[PDB]
Amino acid sequence: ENMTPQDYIGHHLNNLQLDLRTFSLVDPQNPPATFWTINIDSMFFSVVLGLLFLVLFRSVAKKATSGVPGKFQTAIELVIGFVNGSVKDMYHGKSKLIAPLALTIFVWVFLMNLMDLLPIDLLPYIAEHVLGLPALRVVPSADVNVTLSMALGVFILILFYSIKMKGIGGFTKELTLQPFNHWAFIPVNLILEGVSLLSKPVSLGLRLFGNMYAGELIFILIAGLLPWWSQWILNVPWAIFHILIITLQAFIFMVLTIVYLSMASE
Amino acid sequence: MNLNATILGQAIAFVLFVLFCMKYVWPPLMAAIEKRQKEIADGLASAERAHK
Amino acid sequence: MNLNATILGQAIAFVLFVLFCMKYVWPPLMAAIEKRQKEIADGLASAERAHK
Amino acid sequence: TYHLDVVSAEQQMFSGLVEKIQVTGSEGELGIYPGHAPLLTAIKPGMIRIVKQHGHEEFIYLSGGIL
Amino acid sequence: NLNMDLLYMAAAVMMGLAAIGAAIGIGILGGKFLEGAARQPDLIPLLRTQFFIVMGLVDAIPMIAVGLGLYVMFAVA
Amino acid sequence: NLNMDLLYMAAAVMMGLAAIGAAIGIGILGGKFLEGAARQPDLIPLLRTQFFIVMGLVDAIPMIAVGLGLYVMFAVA
Amino acid sequence: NLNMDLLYMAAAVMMGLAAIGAAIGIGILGGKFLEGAARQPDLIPLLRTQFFIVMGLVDAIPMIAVGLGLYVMFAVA
Amino acid sequence: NLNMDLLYMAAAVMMGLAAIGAAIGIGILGGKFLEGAARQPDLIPLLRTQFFIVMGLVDAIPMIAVGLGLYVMFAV
Amino acid sequence: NLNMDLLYMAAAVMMGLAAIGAAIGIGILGGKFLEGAARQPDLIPLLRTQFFIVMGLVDAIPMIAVGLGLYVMFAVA
Amino acid sequence: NLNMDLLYMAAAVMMGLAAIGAAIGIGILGGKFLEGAARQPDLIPLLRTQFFIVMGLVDAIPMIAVGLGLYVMFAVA
Amino acid sequence: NLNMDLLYMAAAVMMGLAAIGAAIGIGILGGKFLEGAARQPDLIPLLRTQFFIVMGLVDAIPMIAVGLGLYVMFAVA
Amino acid sequence: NLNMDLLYMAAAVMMGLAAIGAAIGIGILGGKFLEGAARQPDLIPLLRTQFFIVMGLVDAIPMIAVGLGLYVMFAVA
Amino acid sequence: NLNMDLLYMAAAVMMGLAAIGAAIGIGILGGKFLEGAARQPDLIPLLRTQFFIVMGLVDAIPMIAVGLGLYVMFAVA
Amino acid sequence: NLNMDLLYMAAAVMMGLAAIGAAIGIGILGGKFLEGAARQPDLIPLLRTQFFIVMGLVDAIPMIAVGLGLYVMFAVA
Repeated sequence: ENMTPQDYIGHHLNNLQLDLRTFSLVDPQNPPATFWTINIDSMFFSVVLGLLFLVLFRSVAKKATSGVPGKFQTAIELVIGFVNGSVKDMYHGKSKLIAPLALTIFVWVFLMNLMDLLPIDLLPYIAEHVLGLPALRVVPSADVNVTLSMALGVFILILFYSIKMKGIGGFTKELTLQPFNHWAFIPVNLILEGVSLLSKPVSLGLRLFGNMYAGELIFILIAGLLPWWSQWILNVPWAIFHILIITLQAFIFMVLTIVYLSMASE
Repeated sequence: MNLNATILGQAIAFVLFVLFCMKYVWPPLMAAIEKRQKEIADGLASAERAHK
Repeated sequence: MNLNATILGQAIAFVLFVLFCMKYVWPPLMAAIEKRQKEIADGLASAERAHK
Repeated sequence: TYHLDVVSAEQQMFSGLVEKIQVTGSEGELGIYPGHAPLLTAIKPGMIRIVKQHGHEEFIYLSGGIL
Repeated sequence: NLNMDLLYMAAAVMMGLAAIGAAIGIGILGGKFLEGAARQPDLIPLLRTQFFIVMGLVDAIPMIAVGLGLYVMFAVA
Repeated sequence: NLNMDLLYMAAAVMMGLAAIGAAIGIGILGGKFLEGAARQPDLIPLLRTQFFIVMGLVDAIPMIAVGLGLYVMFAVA
Repeated sequence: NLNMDLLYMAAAVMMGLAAIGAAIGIGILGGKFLEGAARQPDLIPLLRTQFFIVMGLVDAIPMIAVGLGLYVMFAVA
Repeated sequence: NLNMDLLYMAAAVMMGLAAIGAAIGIGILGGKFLEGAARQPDLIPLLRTQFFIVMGLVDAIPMIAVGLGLYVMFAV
Repeated sequence: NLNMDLLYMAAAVMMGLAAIGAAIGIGILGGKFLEGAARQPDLIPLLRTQFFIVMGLVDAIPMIAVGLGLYVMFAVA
Repeated sequence: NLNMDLLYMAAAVMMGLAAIGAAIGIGILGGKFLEGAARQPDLIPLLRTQFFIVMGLVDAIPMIAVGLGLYVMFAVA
Repeated sequence: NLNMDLLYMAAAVMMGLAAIGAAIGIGILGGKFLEGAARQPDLIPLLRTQFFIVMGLVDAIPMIAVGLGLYVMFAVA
Repeated sequence: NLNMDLLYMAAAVMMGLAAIGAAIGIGILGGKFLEGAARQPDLIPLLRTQFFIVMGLVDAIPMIAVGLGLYVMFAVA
Repeated sequence: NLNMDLLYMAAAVMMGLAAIGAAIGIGILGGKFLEGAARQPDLIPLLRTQFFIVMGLVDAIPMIAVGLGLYVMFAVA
Repeated sequence: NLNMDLLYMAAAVMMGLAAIGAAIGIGILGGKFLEGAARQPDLIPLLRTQFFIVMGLVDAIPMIAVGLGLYVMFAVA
């Protein structure tokens, strides 16, 4: 098994896709050209959590009593408290959509990041040596496509709220007048506001992507370079630090989503 | 990196999980907590109404 | 090089990673849940005894 | 114009409406025009200039105090 | 690999600049948070909430900078 | 050809500089928001409102530069 | 050849500098605006009016430079 | 040949440094202007009178630089 | 020959900027830590906890810069 | 041709750096002039006629670098 | 040959940057420490105690930038 | 003829830095002087004295650099 | 040339960056020392002693480059 | 000889950085000196003493670079 450090660290970049056109698993050595090649490792594994989310919340929501709650119910109410105490501070419009939307984003993004705290090679090890197939990486958040998909979705919601809540007549007045509120500036104002709009989803997604990709790649490094008995001294502190980041990314994403949506709807 | 149609695929699962939680989970727990709050608020309120 | 050594280093790292959590992370997280449980026992009982 | 008071533990010393005043604040000379933002400072012993409305400049001697 | 050696300078410029920017931005913001806390310790949790609320904006570009610099360093190069 | 060797550097700079700019700008702008909050809490909703109003105008040129940098690094290169 | 790429290097330097300038300038300006508001929120609209009046002056030169970036990248090309 | 592009680098240097200078300077100056205005809100007209006067001094050298950069790019 | 120079030049710039960013950010922050300490000294250890919790997020990116820097010196020579 | 072009770049570094010096230097100095102004609207003439003096010191060296930069670009060419 | 003799530029960059990072960083940090003393002269040695703690974090990166520069000085070149 | 044209780049990288240093130093110092005067109008002359006496030390090493720059650009050129 | 003389260049870089570092790192702390003195006219000696302590703590790491540039010029070149 | 221009450049660099550093540091320190003087005018000679004292450290490093620059510009070049 001639894995060199420079090579082992290169293999880790590779997803296990399947050609949409030809139902072919795309082999790592040659990457086919097309837009029709699903990343299977970050998609099924992403909805793994999409399901383990509902199935871990639905299994209380029906059961609860407003009396003294159990410990699991105590944690669930603590998380609903965090979320709702956040949302109530900044969105005054009572539109139902924003309230459970933040819950999904927070919990789901936290779960996506959480996978990365397990050692890197182990899931690929099992998934290749038993199931044979040529590739595996296990952090949905470290695939740009998921992040920019969520960004595009919230971007749709932004524009919808802008329409519904102040219409095209307000939307156009804003995009034309701001910031200077006079005709002589407008042809420049028109570019600025669209740029700002596009930046919101762009930044929202790319912040998370970069954070998690860079956090993963450190573990990718040390597990192949240092003398294997020593790797703990620089794998451990990094994870110790990393937990704070995976949580903060979910928090930031949730709160900025709330903020921008409120900013459009109010 | 080279973008992929998965950016289109993932959005569907996202919106589906939103559609589900939105109705199957949230109002349920909203009631499950609001009821617990109201039952205490009303207890102390009625007790003040008694003392007055 | 050798593959099997990498799993060994990863295990040595992972156990030392978890050990600190279960003595410095989870105890506070569960302590907050105990705080909430105590609170809600307080908030309900202290209104039932006002019903009394 | 704004409404100025100069008072002491014992007796009042001025009351009425003013345009500006100039005061040798503890940290530096200072001048108050209407609408001045809230402020609080000690002042050094010395004169202060009142210009009563219609512009009737006046001088008062203060042995210290707080503004 | 003259072409390749410019890439490992490009990643260096990108992420060095991102490092300075993010580090100093967070330093300033956290400094103001610290003095605010020292004024009002019993506000500390709310001010931490707000510190994390805004800090997410200081990283908006510098992470994108890592997002592309490291990508080039390991997918283009 | 030689084009591959310069563009991945030009974009690198074009975006690292915007990183520095936006990072320092937002750090400074948020510092005063935190000090004001710690000074007079419960005005936090109003401070946050007009903070976000202003902050939107700080991102303009940095984000334009980021966009054009990417438009070069891939669509041109 | 170089008569293409060095144009992009010039565009990168020009827009990077313009971005740092506009961002940090408006960050300082907005910071002082914020604390001014915090000390008395009832003036806010007047301060905002003067804030815009000045933030216009800030941008005059950066917005020249940014546009010249495009004149380079799409007319000299 | 080198005569064409390098000149525009010589332009962008001046152009960008002028943007830096003007932006940061007007920033500082307007920051103090806004704090002074929030102090004495009713004297805004006089403060603005003096503000524009002092400001006119700041853009001088940056405006020289940009005037020359325009030549370097367009005329040559 | 020329190939193996730019790796060390890249590490040089990358880690010098990492050092600048880290030192300046955390000096700024520690200045406010010491301000608060000298203003509410019985409060020190709490504010030191908060200082470390800020410092973590400050040092998040510079240390990745250090890692990616030494990568170029010892993982790719 | 060879002996001409770099002179354009020599003038640039001078007239560029000279701008930043004079703009910020007059920027800071102008600020404190306004800081004093609001404390004492009555001394606004006396300070004005004080601003102009030291304002002459700051802009001394920059105006050297402007003339000499012009010398190279038009008198040396 | 060019490489080893040029690598000495790398250390000059790498450690020259760290020099100012550490120098300005603690320059700020010490500046606050002195004022805590000038306000609480009956509190200095406590403030000095904590000063030493944080003062380590400031240069912690400059340490390796310097040491790695010395590795280039002698070991690499 | 390179050793001729390059000396103007040398003169630039002397004069521009000298100019920036002088302008920044004198702007800072004159700002402190100006606000001092704005507070203590009677002490204008007494402070003016000290301003000149102190500025005399700032102007010392910019004048060295500008002298050497004039030497290079004319006395040898 | 490139074997012998570029060693002078890198040492000039070392002893220029460290020249920035010493000047600013000391100026900041010295200004805080002076303002503390003006606040506490009785404590000049105490404060100056603490200042010299932290002064040496500052200048330690620049002085590395201070010696190193000379060694390069006169022992390596 | 095609590498005397490199020695002109190295000297110009080291001296320009020394000029920036020394000017700015002395400016800061003198600014605080004038503030203190404006507060306690009957202390100006006592603080002016210390201003002369600490000021030396603000230039003790830069003057090294200045002397080396003169040396190379006339003794070597």
